Amino acid sequence: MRIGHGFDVHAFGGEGPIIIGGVRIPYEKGLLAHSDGDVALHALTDALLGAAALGDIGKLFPDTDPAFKGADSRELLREAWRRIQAKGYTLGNVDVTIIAQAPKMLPHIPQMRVFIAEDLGCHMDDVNVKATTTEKLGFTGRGEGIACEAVALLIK
Amino acid sequence: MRIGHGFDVHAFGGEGPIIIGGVRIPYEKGLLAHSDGDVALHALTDALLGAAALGDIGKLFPDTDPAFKGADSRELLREAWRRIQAKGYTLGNVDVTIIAQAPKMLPHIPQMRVFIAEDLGCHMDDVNVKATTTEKLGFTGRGEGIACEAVALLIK
Amino acid sequence: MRIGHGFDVHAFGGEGPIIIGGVRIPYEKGLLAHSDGDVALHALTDALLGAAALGDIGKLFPDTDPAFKGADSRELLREAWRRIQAKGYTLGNVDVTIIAQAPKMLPHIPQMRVFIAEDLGCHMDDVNVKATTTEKLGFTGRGEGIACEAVALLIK
Ligand SMILES: Nc1ccn([C@@H]2O[C@H](COP(=O)(O)O)[C@@H](O)[C@H]2O)c(=O)n1
Ligand SMILES: Nc1ccn([C@@H]2O[C@H](COP(=O)(O)O)[C@@H](O)[C@H]2O)c(=O)n1
Ligand SMILES: Nc1ccn([C@@H]2O[C@H](COP(=O)(O)O)[C@@H](O)[C@H]2O)c(=O)n1
Ligand SMILES: C[C@@]1(CO)OP(=O)(O)OP(=O)(O)OC[C@H]1O
Ligand SMILES: C[C@@]1(CO)OP(=O)(O)OP(=O)(O)OC[C@H]1O
Ligand SMILES: C[C@@]1(CO)OP(=O)(O)OP(=O)(O)OC[C@H]1O
Ligand SMILES: [Mn+2]
Ligand SMILES: [Mn+2]
Ligand SMILES: [Mn+2]
Repeated sequence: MRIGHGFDVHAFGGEGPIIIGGVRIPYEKGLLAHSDGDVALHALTDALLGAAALGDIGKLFPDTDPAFKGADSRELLREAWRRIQAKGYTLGNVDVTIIAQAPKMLPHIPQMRVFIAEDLGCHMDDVNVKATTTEKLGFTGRGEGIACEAVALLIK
Repeated sequence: MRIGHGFDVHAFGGEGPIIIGGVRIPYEKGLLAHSDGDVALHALTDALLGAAALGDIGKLFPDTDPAFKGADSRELLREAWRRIQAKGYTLGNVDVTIIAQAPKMLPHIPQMRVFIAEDLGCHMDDVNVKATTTEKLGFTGRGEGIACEAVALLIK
Repeated sequence: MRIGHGFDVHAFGGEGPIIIGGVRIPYEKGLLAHSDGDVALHALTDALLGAAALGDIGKLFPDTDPAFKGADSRELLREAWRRIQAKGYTLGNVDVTIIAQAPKMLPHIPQMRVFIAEDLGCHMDDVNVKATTTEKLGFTGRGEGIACEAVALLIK
């Protein structure tokens, strides 16, 4: 009986590789972020965290209080999940939506699903990921950055 | 126990008429798309499809594999729905949110609801549609395109 | 068994103070709107209203039909809620997501939660609020306006 929503973006810049949903995808530009700018996992975390009312992943700091920072989005997701289960919550299902003009996400979706399903400890049927463009409109339309929205559903 | 989320946009261009939620709305510009750029139904489909974990409407191709393409958003929605029920899923409720500076959506909402309620086979009380502008900000603020977000809830 | 989604934005302009989630936050610019441009509550209302299928807060008019207009977002939220309960609906949980480059929302979240929890009559554990930026991208990236997304979950 708990719904959750997350949103997140990151601007392009830097050298090559970008990481999304935990997968390393080839691309001319890279993603600027304090950590691996995995917008997919950040949005997913915020969603999960939002449903359990623990307030975004930002509560997990950019203060790098000797514990969390210097850690990829995957570790933060597992950590946040560990705290959510602590409040006796169990995963119902999650849906992620990546918004980018490029690169093509479709081929990497399955592997993303494998990762998320591992970190949240569940089967892949409980996690869905899709991608969409903004038809060359917006900061996404241009290759300025990538955005991602995620909804989550937890059970008690 | 299944939540779903969808997002979708389309840029303006072309002659007159635009189609949204299945309704033909008068407007100076038109919507550029491979098929009738019905952002409302596409977002709705992705949402429904996301909850049943079948990965966006794009999995239904733009490869036009002799079967699906040359078909309006309404047919795709009914098809996707047919496949979702196949996995023993039944509709709970859906909410659509259209983001456009113009034209005015409010008057066409009721008819949109009729269409969606037909295609998904349910009563109108299980489908809600609303509209909002971006106060002349963004590619939506300008008359560059229309975007739409949709959430869905399926039951087993 | 009812999900709901809301979205809303407002452009900057005017003198000082902005109101978000019912809290008065210090800021160089202000928010242009027919009423206190509380994007957080508007998105929240639309969400709640969407789940009960009553079609956005705009159905509550900008026609100022002697009843509603000249009223802050807080009164509209309580009113909309009063009508939702009328249809025998009860609150399950809600999650809000504020998208702004500035000002910093994090410190005001707790108080926002207090307000929402009062207006909807429930405990704070049933209401979550978070904030995020667009890394200086988009009309939000620039200080052009503030946007906000909200999901809601109602029970019968
Ligand atoms: N307007 C904003 C935007 C983001 N934030 C906060 O800063 C943190 C990280 O924001 P970003 O994800 O945008 O970098 C979060 O904890 C969030 O609550 C804020 O307090 N006010
Ligand atoms: N960055 C992106 C954006 C869209 N896509 C894919 O292309 C298809 C259609 O995208 P559009 O709706 O943006 O036209 C979808 O199946 C989607 O998964 C992608 O693989 N990578
Ligand atoms: N394209 C649009 C955008 C908003 N609207 C309507 O106008 C009202 C308020 O819109 P804003 O929140 O964007 O100011 C709502 O009731 C909404 O349904 C519309 O009818 N068509
Ligand atoms: C650790 C954080 C904050 O520094 O990494 P970030 O790269 O900056 O990404 P962010 O979008 O800001 O989301 C919050 C955190 O993941
Ligand atoms: C058939 C598709 C893909 O060609 O039609 P499109 O018009 O292109 O619209 P789209 O947003 O890309 O959503 C996917 C499909 O509906
Ligand atoms: C009363 C309304 C409509 O005038 O106030 P607004 O300030 O204009 O804000 P809005 O975004 O348009 O949301 C609808 C209503 O809250
Ligand atoms: Mn991020
Ligand atoms: Mn589309
Ligand atoms: Mn508003």
